[PDB]
Amino acid sequence: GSGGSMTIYVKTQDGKIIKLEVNDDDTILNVKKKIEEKTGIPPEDQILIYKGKVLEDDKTLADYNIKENDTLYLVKRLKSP
Repeated sequence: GSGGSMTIYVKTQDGKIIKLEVNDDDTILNVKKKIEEKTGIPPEDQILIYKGKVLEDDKTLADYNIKENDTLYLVKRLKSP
């Protein structure tokens, strides 16, 4: 759809699941900006983890072999209230 040709999911620490539309060539920073649009969390305050690996901002989803319907874990950098 309008956000991307592939769907992935983002799991937060409260158990919520966010659906994200992305493309294989999206950088991790671009993914964090999409998450910011859906959450208000600034990109610099997001850590994304896939299968235990912290994802780097300047690499792409394709670099991590992240594919349709995969789940990323979002952890906020700063403890939230």
